[PDB]
Amino acid sequence: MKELIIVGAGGHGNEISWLAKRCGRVVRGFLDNTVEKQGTFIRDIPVLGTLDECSKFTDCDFVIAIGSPRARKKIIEHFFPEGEFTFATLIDPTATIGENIHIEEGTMICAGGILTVDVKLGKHCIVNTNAVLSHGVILGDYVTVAPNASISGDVSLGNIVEIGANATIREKVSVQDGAMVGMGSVVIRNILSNQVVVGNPAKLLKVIE
Amino acid sequence: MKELIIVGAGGHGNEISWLAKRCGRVVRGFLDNTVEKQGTFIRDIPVLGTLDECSKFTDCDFVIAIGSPRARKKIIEHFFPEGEFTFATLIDPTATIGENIHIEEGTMICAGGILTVDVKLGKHCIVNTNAVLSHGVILGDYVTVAPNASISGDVSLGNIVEIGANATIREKVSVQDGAMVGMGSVVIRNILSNQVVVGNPAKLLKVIE
Amino acid sequence: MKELIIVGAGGHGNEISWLAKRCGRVVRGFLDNTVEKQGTFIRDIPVLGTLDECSKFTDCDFVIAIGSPRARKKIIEHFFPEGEFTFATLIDPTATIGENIHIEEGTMICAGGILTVDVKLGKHCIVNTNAVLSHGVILGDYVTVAPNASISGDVSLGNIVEIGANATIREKVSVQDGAMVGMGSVVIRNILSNQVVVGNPAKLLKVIE
Ligand SMILES: Cc1cn([C@H]2C[C@H](O)[C@@H](COP(=O)(O)OP(=O)(O)O[C@H]3O[C@H](C)[C@@H](N)[C@H](O)[C@H]3O)O2)c(=O)[nH]c1=O
Ligand SMILES: Cc1cn([C@H]2C[C@H](O)[C@@H](COP(=O)(O)OP(=O)(O)O[C@H]3O[C@H](C)[C@@H](N)[C@H](O)[C@H]3O)O2)c(=O)[nH]c1=O
Ligand SMILES: Cc1cn([C@H]2C[C@H](O)[C@@H](COP(=O)(O)OP(=O)(O)O[C@H]3O[C@H](C)[C@@H](N)[C@H](O)[C@H]3O)O2)c(=O)[nH]c1=O
Ligand code: NA
Ligand code: NA
Repeated sequence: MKELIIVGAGGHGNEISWLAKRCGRVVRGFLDNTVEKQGTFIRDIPVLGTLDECSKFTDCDFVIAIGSPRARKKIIEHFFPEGEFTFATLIDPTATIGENIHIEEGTMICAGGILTVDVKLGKHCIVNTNAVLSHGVILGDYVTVAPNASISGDVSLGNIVEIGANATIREKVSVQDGAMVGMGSVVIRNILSNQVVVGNPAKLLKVIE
Repeated sequence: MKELIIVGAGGHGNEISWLAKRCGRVVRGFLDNTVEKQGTFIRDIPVLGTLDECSKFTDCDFVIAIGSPRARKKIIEHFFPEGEFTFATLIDPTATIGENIHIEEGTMICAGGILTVDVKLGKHCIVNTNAVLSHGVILGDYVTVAPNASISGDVSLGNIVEIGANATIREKVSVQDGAMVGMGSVVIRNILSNQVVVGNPAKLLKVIE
Repeated sequence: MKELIIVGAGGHGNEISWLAKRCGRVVRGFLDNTVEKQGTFIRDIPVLGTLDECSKFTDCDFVIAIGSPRARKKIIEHFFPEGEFTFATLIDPTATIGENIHIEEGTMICAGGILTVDVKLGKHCIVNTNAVLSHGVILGDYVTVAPNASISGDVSLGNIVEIGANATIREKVSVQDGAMVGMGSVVIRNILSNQVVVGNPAKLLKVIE
């Protein structure tokens, strides 16, 4: 396999370097814009430079190990023009990937995650630790599912959606592009574009855009 | 082992055909009453006919792969007279079954489920994806536990109880026959027969019968 | 390895004797102060006597298999003077222990638990069934994390903290010594010493001391 460059040397890049190692990948290093992180390491893996150095590593696969959906879209659209770069798909050895699971490139499926049957993910998705996607779930591009999220059958998550940790989504709910479900929310109604919903039962807090 | 007939070719029958395959079972097909599903398939497994065709497959094990507790009881009582048919017990290879676990026939224990010690399940139970039943939990017949439910020590769930996804039940709580706990509920008090409770903390919504 | 003495022959001692067996340990027996439990067994393992008999088993490792943080501290401080006894560290074979995980003695990591990277636990901690501790989480001494708890990145749990089942803690939250988070709580703010918080969103209920 190609060596891997991890974009983002924060909390998620920390866990994704761990994921990559468990997947048998060689991680060349991180790219990160943080001044203070230049010349630093996570567990023997160096921060190589800033994101505009990505063109020096076209031989590598990339992954954008940043939780914020909009951050991953912003980075892909600025630094990663269509067809110039390749992206890894990282699936933890302890994740369960069932039948007729379709996952597009750049996606991270973390330890203990379960995708049962007929689940479709777009590009640069995250399914974090111990989250569950039941039958017929569809994710767009740049979706973040946090640890322990409970995504019931036939839920649709649009592009740049974020589902917070240990939230629960009723079967057949649709969540439109750019929405955010707060950690622990219990969602029993469809969510409209860019809405932030929180609580039990989930209620509209604000729009994020 | 006997070949398997799955009653119900919906979302749960989809996941239970997956479970059966992972358990090394040969699935003969589904029975389903849906007109539009006659002559259809899930992943090479045909819908063979309607439920009244069950008498043509007495050579097979059956499982009732329908989430609603009352649906499974209704189907067993109409179509499956005592002692005429055999039922499979399906335990995902990634489920954890500990010590002194007693599971009666027709039960489905799904991927990532954990039953620790001294857990007793009656007939035709479901313990769905990544749910946990702690020490001394007792389930009656036709109990449905949804994905990620958190059933603490010494909880008692009566017959035809349903616990919604990622709900949490305090230790030593009793839930009487036919009750329903909504998804995400946090249950800290005993629940009476046929009560529907929802929320954090769970409150009585209505009676289901 | 040394044989093991389990202090506490209740629900948690039941599950920890199971854990010990799965870890390939020989359990000599339980110590328990309950009159009615003298001469009793859990799955072939006897209650040997009361806690003041611990000095007859200095050849053994001990574990304090009692959920209440304050109970474990009380027992260690009364019966287990510094340097007289050794404590087991029990990690279920199905727990995931990642990289740069530091766990001090007496700790129990239960089935399906996940500790990702840079997690630090003090002495006599519990991480129960299917709980998740994300990057940079720090636990003090005598912390109890209940089943399915969702402890996000960089959370700090002080000494004698208890996090209830399937609760969710926002990243970078600090919980000071002796606090309690109720089952199912959704914690988005720092918690002060000995505070009990419950609900979604978590609110102060009372002080425990
Ligand atoms: C948006 C953006 C970010 N970065 C860098 C800055 C930081 O070093 C890094 C982001 O690190 P961070 O720790 O602030 O955030 P993340 O690594 O995304 O972590 C977040 O999501 C995870 C899923 C959670 N587990 C964490 O608790 C949460 O803080 O990415 C860039 O280099 N360029 C960018 O354009
Ligand atoms: C009650 C009843 C049902 N059926 C058939 C009709 C349908 O094709 C099938 C039921 O399919 P369905 O998708 O409507 O429902 P289920 O397959 O039970 O799925 C439900 O529970 C699961 C645990 C959840 N994961 C799903 O999100 C939820 O929709 O069973 C029969 O053939 N006869 C019956 O008597
Ligand atoms: C405080 C104290 C207790 N004990 C004994 C008495 C009991 O037999 C035993 C405690 O048993 P118990 O069942 O009351 O409690 P625990 O074994 O701690 O169980 C509790 O925490 C677990 C994590 C949960 N899964 C259970 O649902 C919850 O009840 O310890 C002693 O022998 N000495 C002590 O000083
Ligand atoms: Na799990
Ligand atoms: Na949960």
